[PDB]
Parts: sequence; structure tokens; C-alpha cells
Amino acid sequence: SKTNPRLSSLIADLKSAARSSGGAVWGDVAERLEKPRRTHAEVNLGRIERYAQEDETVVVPGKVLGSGVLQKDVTVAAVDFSGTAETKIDQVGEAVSLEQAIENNPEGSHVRVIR
Amino acid sequence: TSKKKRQRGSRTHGGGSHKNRRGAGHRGGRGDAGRDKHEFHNHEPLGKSGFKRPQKVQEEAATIDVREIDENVTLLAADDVAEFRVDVRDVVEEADDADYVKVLGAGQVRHELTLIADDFSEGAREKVEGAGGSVELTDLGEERQ
Amino acid sequence: SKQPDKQRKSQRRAPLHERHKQVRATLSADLREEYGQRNVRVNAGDTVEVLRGDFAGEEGEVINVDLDKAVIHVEDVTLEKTDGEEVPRPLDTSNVRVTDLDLEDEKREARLESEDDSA
Amino acid sequence: MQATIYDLDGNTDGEVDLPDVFETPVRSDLIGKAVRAAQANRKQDYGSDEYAGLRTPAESFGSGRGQAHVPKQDGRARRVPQAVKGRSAHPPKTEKDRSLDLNDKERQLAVRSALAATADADLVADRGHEFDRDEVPVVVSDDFEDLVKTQEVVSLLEALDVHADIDRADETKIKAGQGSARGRKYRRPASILFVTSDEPSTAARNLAGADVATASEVNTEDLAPGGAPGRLTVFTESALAEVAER
RNA sequence: UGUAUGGCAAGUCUAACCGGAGUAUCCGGGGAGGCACAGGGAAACCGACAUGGCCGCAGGGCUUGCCCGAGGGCCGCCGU
RNA sequence: UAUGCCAGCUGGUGGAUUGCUCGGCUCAGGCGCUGAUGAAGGACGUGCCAAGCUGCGAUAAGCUGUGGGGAGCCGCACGGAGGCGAAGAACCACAGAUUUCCGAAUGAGAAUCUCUAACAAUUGCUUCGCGCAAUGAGGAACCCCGAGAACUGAAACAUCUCAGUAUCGGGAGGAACAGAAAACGCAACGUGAUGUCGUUAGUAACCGCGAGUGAACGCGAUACAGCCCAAACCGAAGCCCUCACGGGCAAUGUGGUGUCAGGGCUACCUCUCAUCAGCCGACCGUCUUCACGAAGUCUCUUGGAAUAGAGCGUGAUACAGGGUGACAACCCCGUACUGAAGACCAGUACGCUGUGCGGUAGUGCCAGAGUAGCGGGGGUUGGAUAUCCCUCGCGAAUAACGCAGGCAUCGACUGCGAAGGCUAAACACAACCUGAGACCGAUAGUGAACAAGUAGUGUGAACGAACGCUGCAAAGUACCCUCAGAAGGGAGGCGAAAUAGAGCAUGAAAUCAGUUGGCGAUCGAGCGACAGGGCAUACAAGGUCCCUUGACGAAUGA
Ligand SMILES: [Cl-]
Ligand SMILES: [Cl-]
Ligand SMILES: [Cl-]
Ligand SMILES: [Mg+2]
Ligand SMILES: [Mg+2]
Ligand SMILES: [Mg+2]
Ligand SMILES: [Mg+2]
Ligand SMILES: [Mg+2]
Ligand SMILES: [Mg+2]
Ligand SMILES: [Mg+2]
Ligand SMILES: [Mg+2]
Ligand SMILES: [Mg+2]
Ligand SMILES: [Mg+2]
Ligand SMILES: [Mg+2]
Ligand SMILES: [Mg+2]
Ligand code: NA
Ligand code: NA
Ligand code: NA
Ligand code: NA
Ligand code: NA
Ligand code: NA
Ligand code: NA
Ligand code: NA
Ligand code: NA
Ligand code: NA
Ligand code: NA
Ligand code: NA
Ligand code: NA
Ligand code: NA
Ligand code: NA
Ligand code: NA
Ligand code: NA
Ligand code: NA
Ligand code: NA
Ligand SMILES: [Sr+2]
Ligand SMILES: [Sr+2]
Ligand SMILES: [Sr+2]
Ligand SMILES: [Sr+2]
Ligand SMILES: [Sr+2]
Ligand SMILES: [Sr+2]
Ligand SMILES: [Sr+2]
Ligand SMILES: [Sr+2]
Ligand SMILES: [Sr+2]
Ligand SMILES: [Sr+2]
Ligand SMILES: [Sr+2]
Ligand SMILES: [Sr+2]
Ligand SMILES: [Sr+2]
Ligand SMILES: [Sr+2]
Ligand SMILES: [Sr+2]
Ligand SMILES: [Sr+2]
Repeated sequence: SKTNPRLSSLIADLKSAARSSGGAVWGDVAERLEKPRRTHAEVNLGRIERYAQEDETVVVPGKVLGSGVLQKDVTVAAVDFSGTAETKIDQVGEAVSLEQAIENNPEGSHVRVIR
Repeated sequence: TSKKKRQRGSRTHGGGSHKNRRGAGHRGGRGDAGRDKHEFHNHEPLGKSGFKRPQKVQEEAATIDVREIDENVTLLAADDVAEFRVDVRDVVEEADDADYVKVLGAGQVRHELTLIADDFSEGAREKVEGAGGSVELTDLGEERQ
Repeated sequence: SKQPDKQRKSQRRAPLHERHKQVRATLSADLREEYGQRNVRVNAGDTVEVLRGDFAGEEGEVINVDLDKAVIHVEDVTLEKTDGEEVPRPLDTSNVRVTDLDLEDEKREARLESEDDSA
Repeated sequence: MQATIYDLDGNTDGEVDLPDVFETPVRSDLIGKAVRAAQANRKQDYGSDEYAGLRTPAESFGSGRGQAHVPKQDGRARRVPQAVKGRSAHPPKTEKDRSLDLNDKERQLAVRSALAATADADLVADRGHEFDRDEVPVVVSDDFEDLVKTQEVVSLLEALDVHADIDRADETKIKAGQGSARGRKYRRPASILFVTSDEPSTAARNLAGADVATASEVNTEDLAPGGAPGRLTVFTESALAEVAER
């Protein structure tokens, strides 16, 4: 049982978008967020740079950390970003909250899940 | 409700027969007792192995991989920008209480660096020289002979 | 102390001179104005009016002041025994108000009239 | 956002920008964790006498006299937990760490979050506070710090339609249970928090349920009593500014 | 040594203690030191994949079997 | 229906429960020695009437003084008699008087008494006389120096472990001990007295290399403070007692100098604000105690009583807590604010008097012996070759020398001067004072809320309970009847209540008396569960239930 009200709302929002719109991603992200904290994603930048491509939103079902270099013009969506992560991403691309990604793309199209 | 909280009424509190939870006999002796007899399993074998050198004749080197230097060069604007030049002794943490500073060769070197340190690995040189750079040994580093 | 046990203890186990404050009653409107005090230590010559018990509304002279029991006897505020004898009903000075004072003592009068001290 | 400043008569006197911390997302679980820690950290170590019930040379007679192997002295049972006058088996121990640790970042986030809960008028009304305002917190001028009389603060809060909260806290509850015997007979609702800058308001402190604080040290507890976010607060113009860098 | 929850994250946490104060709470200091950030070898001493290949779950894409395929799996390769 | 079974009703018994807290428990701050000037402890006394407790000491619940306090008082303890107090008592603070006997117990003896002038005993000084002094014993633990187990762990057990623990002997203080390097040894161009706290670290080290055991240097803090001899060179220039006189000490050396920024001597330069001795002497802070101190005791209703409900009003730098006939900021004590005193910090800091810091050159003048060191045997330690100590034997140098830097020797290097001494502050404990509590709430919490280390047990060492609650106010039951009767009973009186009537709030269960319902002297025993009948039932808090017929109608099914 999650104790954070904001995470409980995010999960409920990801579920609403999965059922209402044509997305399968948001329900898949909701299922991972309902799972224990240790199973959540702790991803550094060197992994987003390796596996992501432009005009395809990167969805992290956890938190993005700041180790490594990111050169690609990618839009990264996550539950949270570290201070350095968000700074390094905004220099070459855009760090967006998973809450905004649900409003901008309720259908969950052209999206890559990275962990 | 915890496991502990549901025990009133169980009598044995999960211990099986009430003849179980008594003294040290239930544990096979006190502490590490029987580490070679009845409970030898998963214990490190008996014996002496090796020697130790006196702590004041021991050297502690402060290490850093080329990858750590290379990923943070644009962020290290507080250090020399040549035709990049960086004194490694000023980058590594805990380099005060250390004997010497050594640059190791793990990762890639995407920039042209001129590194100044007390020691370098064969691979640390190869990666820096292989991407248009130089390696400078200190006056303290003049021990390699 | 803020602790109830210690508070009640200091009141019951208080020395005789400190028990004077346990026999204090509020002064009337006129007497408060005349002497600049809200209350006074009830004396065996004062006239008092009962404000709270079964004798509420009755006036009378203070006949006795017991410091040890921190209680007072007022004239006609009595109880009738089985034999017929009218014995005094002890009153707490907190349920009482002073209407007239006994100023036969020079020290008590001076204490009441001084702005720096109180009686 | 913008915060309306009020003078000592309760009329508007301009407006300054409401600082960024008041937009920190309300997080009741973190606020509650910080109040739980503060309440626990002031609790005193206690425990029964280590030797209570052990001061006896009582011995068991063993088998033979048709009696249970219970330690006896002068034909009276002693020491053992099942015996009257015996030791307490698992008693409260003085050695127990009754303190809760909290990370500075986690605690600081809770202070910021509780400060932010103070800016939402609906959360403040949900907490229980009685007031007739739209704008919350109540921002007053620095001349509030110069007030001496309590009755003068009553007039200002009546002019600010925020006095109804003190009427709510003007009712002492005589608690159920033995706390009475230990000094905890009464309790009352928590009302308005007064955050000043120089010194805590001597003028406002005695008001029913009121708590006075200063911007440099106002904590999670005075900002959210009992862990419940959204306390009806009143800041001094300089207090609002200083509470920004917290 | 696990686990659940929460903060922060290539970092993280302060300990004693100091100042403040609403004075055991609490606010601000304090990174000494600990653990993590490289390992292997008794020691001397030496010192690593920010990815080279193939499968492929979830998910995404398309002209609806075909592509991209984090994680995972099988290998290579690297340090000692 | 007898004896009797089950449930209940009325009344007991019992004292659970609920409510209450004069006691505990724990934490925190402050403070901290007493005694031959006879302590602490104990004994026996002491009151108008006095058994216990408390106090006190033949001046005996007290005497005197100053201050405070105040119209009352004569302790716990509300009686009777009587007395004291405006000649200012009680009561509180400080100071003083008195202060029996035993007790370190000291003239000698002795179960608290006795016998014929007493520092007994051991010491120092000495006028060699007990003339002047000292020691003894106590204290909650803390502290320091010695002696030193075992159960236990190792699943046995011997080394090891429990543990230098328990316990024992000796001793100091308000704190002890330690302490100005023959140090450290992140080896350095580095640190710089000592405790202690955090860490270093369960690291190094030990160990039937099993189980287990276990530092330090350094670092971050706390607090900070550095000095005096011996000797050289001087050589009576000196010290103690006494008012003085005078006496005593002292060449086997008092005193000057000096003490690793080595010193002394000789020759010079300059100078002191060091050091040492001594005078003066706090602020602040902290702890405790004290003075002062705002505003309702208005209306109505209920009540035995208003702090309750409804209504009206007030203070607040004071809405902590307590008391008061029920829940109180405004009735009383207090509480905020301001101020005062004492104690501790502390005879410290600061200030002051005196003294004089230091430098150059020369000078083998001085600088702590059973020592440093080696060996035999033991203990102890993490100390391993490399801990610390004891014991027996041996045993050096002289600063041009010596010790240390974790095996020995020699050389180098770096550090440092042992075998003389003192030393503030930061830390331990909790007797004593005060404060605090998510502690217990009378079979709990102390053994002890009560006569508590009491009653009581044991020759003794020692052991050791139980017992809290009338009521707003004693108004604590007059009178009458009965009776052997201050008994008890009846009637009666008080109070809101006597089923509040004295171990008297509430008043459970086991259980007892009387009684109600059901069963009952021809009948069978886990005492019941589920069905269904008899009989029994005031209200309230449940309101359903029966029969004809009709509707629907699963499986099954004439
Ligand atoms: Cl990663
Ligand atoms: Cl080694
Ligand atoms: Cl050092
Ligand atoms: Mg007056
Ligand atoms: Mg007990
Ligand atoms: Mg209860
Ligand atoms: Mg004698
Ligand atoms: Mg054994
Ligand atoms: Mg073995
Ligand atoms: Mg040991
Ligand atoms: Mg060392
Ligand atoms: Mg001298
Ligand atoms: Mg040993
Ligand atoms: Mg008891
Ligand atoms: Mg009763
Ligand atoms: Na058992
Ligand atoms: Na260092
Ligand atoms: Na005992
Ligand atoms: Na029995
Ligand atoms: Na503790
Ligand atoms: Na650090
Ligand atoms: Na019979
Ligand atoms: Na003391
Ligand atoms: Na007596
Ligand atoms: Na005396
Ligand atoms: Na003597
Ligand atoms: Na003599
Ligand atoms: Na065993
Ligand atoms: Na045996
Ligand atoms: Na051993
Ligand atoms: Na009253
Ligand atoms: Na020896
Ligand atoms: Na050394
Ligand atoms: Na009892
Ligand atoms: Sr189990
Ligand atoms: Sr046992
Ligand atoms: Sr074996
Ligand atoms: Sr460091
Ligand atoms: Sr009395
Ligand atoms: Sr009395
Ligand atoms: Sr037998
Ligand atoms: Sr931190
Ligand atoms: Sr120092
Ligand atoms: Sr010497
Ligand atoms: Sr050597
Ligand atoms: Sr009892
Ligand atoms: Sr016997
Ligand atoms: Sr009667
Ligand atoms: Sr049968
Ligand atoms: Sr049919």
C-alpha cells in the first residue's frame, strides 16, 4: 500500500487514460508503479542516450538519475527526475512529468519504455 | 496487524511443539558453537591464510577512471581550457589523505585531454593518446624506474 | 509546579503563616475602591455575606477563623444537632464576600492603605 | 501569486508577491511523519526499578509437599512473574530509544509542504478552522510586532473576519481517563498561528488556542498541529519574505 | 540479513558538538567519519563493456503478418 | 409433596469493578562532604492528662536575637481542663543558647552502666610538660590503591570464556585519578600536557588460530595552563614558636641562583611586562526562595450545592496547574510582566604590587642507579619477538652521553631527556534541593500511599507482611420503649442520599438465608448443540405469528 497521495493519484490517472483512450502503455506503467518501490526504475542518462530516438517519447516507469551524457533531442517522461537529471535533459531535450504526458498523449502513441 | 499481534491464543507462538523453544540446545549451542561439527555447513573452513604487512608501510592510492573525467569536462569550466587540460589531483575526492593519485582506463575518452597525475595505467595512456591527447607525470610521479 | 499532586500537597502541607492566603475572601465594590485590593484575609471582627452555599444571601459577623482547616464560622450560619444545639456550619472564604472590616489593629489598617503592600 | 497586506485597522495596504514555497504540493504523509517525529522526540525515558520484585532470597521447595515449584519466603510466594509482589517479566526499560530519526531533506520538505497547505482556503476550512475569508494566509503589516495589548489583537482579527476561530478554541475539554492524575486534565482546539519576524507575539499568545512563532524557526508542528495540514495562519510582511528561503 | 513504505541520488547520512530559540521538543550549523562510486592478488603489484553479436517478453510502430524492441536470455570481449 | 435440581427476586457474605491519589517509578537541572569544638547512629528521657509518630534534651513538641509574618495560636490529632497572644504570639529565614547516656569513643572497666584525674593508642613539634598539633569514625553511589572466585560459554573439557566481574582489604574528594614528552611516527618542511565525548573499528593484535577476545596513532569536539625542585655557582645572607624576652631548627646546608625557549661561570648587548610570590576582587549566568500582580461571583432554569444549560458582561505580556458543595482566565491560591534575596560560578576573571624576559661568544662546571639494560620464573594485556607489572640473579654511560621510532646487532636519519615534584577547567555519582512524565494507580507502582523496615519469624547472620475512600457540612443520631445492658433491637431524629451510620463511595463472581418460576420421591450419568412441544413472562429497548383460499412453482413426482 502506497503512502504518497500524489503517486496514488498518478496511478489512478494512468489507469483512467488506459481505459478511456486507446493506450496500453499507461496501464502497463500503472502496473509497475503498483509493484514494490525496489522494482521501480532507477535509470541514468547513459541508457536514454543509448536506446532512445528522436520524436519518440521516452517513458520511464520510475525515476531518472544524472549519470552519463545525453546528446539526443528526446522528450523524457518519468515519475520524478533528480536535480541534475532534469538540468542535463533540458539542455538538449525536454524533461516532462508523467502527469503531463497523459494529457499531451492520452492514446500513448510513439512511446518507448526504458528501465 | 502484524504477525506478533496475532499470537495471543496460539499457545506456541509459531514454535511448533511446546518442547522446542527452550534454551541453547534448540540453537545447537551458544553462538558459533559446532561450526566444525554438527553445523559445519556454509561456514568458512578452519585455518590460517596469508600474512599482513604493517599498516604504516601500506600505501593507499586515490583512483579515478577516464570516463569520470571525460563525462564531466564541459561542467569543469573552473579548470584549464587549452587547445582541455586538467590536473587530476584537483578532481579526485579524498586526495589529501591518499598517498598518490592514479588515473585508470575504464570507459571512453571522447575529448582531447591533457591529464596531470602521479600514476597512469597502460590503458589510461592508450585511450588518451589515441584520441589526440597527452599524459603528464608529476615530480612525485617520477618513481617509475 | 504544574503537577496536581504537588499543587494539592503544597496547600495541605503549608506552614501556618502561609495559611493566611487560604482564608482570603473578595471585598465588596465599595471596599475594593477604598483600599485598592480585590480581596482580604478574613478576620474575626469582619462582616461577611454568603454568596454560594445553602446560606447564600445571608449576612453576619465572623466569629472564628481556623487557619489549620482553612475555614470560617459566621454568625447565624448554623446547623441544628439532634439534641437541639445550634453548631456552626464551617464556610470556605472563597464562597464569601466582605462587607465591613475590623480595623482595631493599627498594622492591618496600615497594610490595607499602603499601595506597595496588601492585606 | 499575490498576497494582500492589511494594516492594524483591517483595511488593505497594498500587496506583495506570495513566495514560491506556498506552491509546494501539499503532502500530508510527510507532514504527518515530521509531526510524529517531533512528538516522539520530546518523550521521556521511563521504566520500572531493575530490582523490583528481586529483593528476596525466596527459594523453591521443589518436589515433595504437594506444591508448585514456586519460590517462597516465609510461606509466601515471591520473585517470579506469576507471583503477587513478583517482578514484571517484560517491563518498560529506560534503555529503550524512544526517539525517531528524520532526514533533513525529508523534514525540510515537510516544513515547505505545511507552509503551502496554509495557502489553500479549502484545506484550512477542512481542518476545522472557523473564518469568513477567501484569501489565506492572512498577511498583516510589520507594525503588528509593536502591538502590546491582547484586546487590540482581538479587534484586528474581528476586522479581518478571522476571530471566529478563537471562539472555536474557547472551549476546554476535560479529557477522559487517568491523564487527569498526571497533569493532563485539559485540552483545547488549536486556532490561529501568528508568525512574526523579530520576536514571537506577546500580544497574541494568550488568545484561546493561539500559537506564536517566528519565521526563522516556525516548524511543521505549529504549521500543522497533530499532522493535520492547513492551519489558519497570519504572517507579518517580513515573516512572509523570510519564510521563503526555508 | 530480508521486506514494505518514504527522501535524496553518483551519491547519501551526519556523530560528538556549536549557535539560536518558543530552551529535553524545535530552527540553523557541524561531513569527523561511514557506506556506495572497481576489482583481482597472501603480497609485491596490476587495474575493467558510458555496448560488438544473436534471440526475444512487455510496450511502441506499420500499409496488420513486418519492423523498433528497455528489462530479460545466450555469447563475445575487457581487469586480475 | 419431603431431601432436592436449574434460573431469578429480596437480603447478606465477599471486595472485584469504575471513579479518585497524600505513594511510588524514571528522566533532568542544581548542589555536595561530616567527625576528638566528640560526628553519623543508638539508648533513655521530655507534654496538664500522652501509648505510637514527629520534635526536642534535665533550659527537653522547646529558650534568646534580627528580619519576615500577623490575629490568631498551644505538632501528627477535630478531646477535656486550662493557657499564650497588640509587651505583636503562632508561623518562616538567618544567627545563637541549651544539648543526658552509649557511640571513632579516647582515664579504667561495662549488653547504654560503673570505678578512682585522664588527647587511650600511634605520631610530629617541643618550653621534653599532653605544652601545641595530627590520626581514628561516618557518607547514596561515584573515585583511587591492593586481594581476587565460581556457576556459565566453548553445546563435554584442561588453555580460553564468564572476568580483573562478584566478593574481600586499604584510602581520598566534592568530585577523584591523570597531566606539561627520554611523547607521537597519517615518516613529515608534520603534531605538540591530561582527561573525556564522537569516530578511527569489531580495524591492527590475541586465540585448543576453536568458541571467543580486542586496542592505538590520527581526526571532529569539550575544556584549555602551565610550572616547582635536585645539582652547578653562591654559603647563614634562612625558617619555626613567642606580644616580647627568649627558645627551637639549620654547614649531614636554611636561604639565593636554576630547571631544554638547558642552566651555571667569564666577557659583553639589550631589556623586562615572561614566570613566580602576593593584594584586590566581580559583571553575567544558573539553581532556589520571595514581593507585586488584571477581569463577574450578575439574570433565568435544574439542583442539597451552579464551576451546568440559556442570557448578558469582563481581563489577558496572565486561556500553566491547584482549591472551591458539579465542568471556573475573571470566587481563592496562583499564572504573565517587573523587581528582590541567598547559594553556586569564585577568592575565579579582570585590575594591581613586586620580580625580571631574552640574545652573543667562550667554557667536556652541573643535570635524579640497583636505575637503563640483560637473564631465570610468573602474572597481566589486543600487544603479537613488538603490553604493563611482580619476583630471584646480574648490570652501564655521563650530554663529546643516553632513550625512543612495534624482532636483535651496527651505521645513518627523525624525535626526545628517564631513574625528583606540583598543577585550574572540560568528564563520574546522586546523598541533598527543585523541576518533568504517551510511566503505575492500592494483588499495580518501592518491601513500604496506612504503625513500614512497622507487626511478626530466627540463637544469630538475616528474614518480613497486610491494612487508602462517611458526608456539602458531623448535621457522627436527642427523646421514648425493650433488655442483665454505653450491647443489640424497635420507634424516632439529621441529610439529596443512612442500602452514605463509622474498615461507612461504588459494591462483581464464588457463595449463604428467605422466596418466585419450572421439574420432582418408577427411575440413568460430559450436564449440551440443533428441531419441536408443556408451563412461566408489567412497561421499555424486538413485532411478528396462525388458519381458508388464491398466485408463483427448482430438483423430484403420483
Ligand atoms: Cl542506469
Ligand atoms: Cl597487507
Ligand atoms: Cl600527527
Ligand atoms: Mg493595600
Ligand atoms: Mg511488584
Ligand atoms: Mg477507563
Ligand atoms: Mg571508657
Ligand atoms: Mg559447558
Ligand atoms: Mg570445540
Ligand atoms: Mg578480555
Ligand atoms: Mg600509537
Ligand atoms: Mg628558587
Ligand atoms: Mg588472559
Ligand atoms: Mg503494594
Ligand atoms: Mg459502602
Ligand atoms: Na515453547
Ligand atoms: Na588529516
Ligand atoms: Na527485602
Ligand atoms: Na496445591
Ligand atoms: Na534511552
Ligand atoms: Na566526508
Ligand atoms: Na438429608
Ligand atoms: Na548538595
Ligand atoms: Na504520645
Ligand atoms: Na541541638
Ligand atoms: Na586528639
Ligand atoms: Na607531651
Ligand atoms: Na554445553
Ligand atoms: Na560434566
Ligand atoms: Na586460547
Ligand atoms: Na468558591
Ligand atoms: Na624479569
Ligand atoms: Na619516539
Ligand atoms: Na491495597
Ligand atoms: Sr516460526
Ligand atoms: Sr533458564
Ligand atoms: Sr569436522
Ligand atoms: Sr574525508
Ligand atoms: Sr496544624
Ligand atoms: Sr489538623
Ligand atoms: Sr523425590
Ligand atoms: Sr545532510
Ligand atoms: Sr593546550
Ligand atoms: Sr635529568
Ligand atoms: Sr629495525
Ligand atoms: Sr487487598
Ligand atoms: Sr534455625
Ligand atoms: Sr430508623
Ligand atoms: Sr447404559
Ligand atoms: Sr411445474
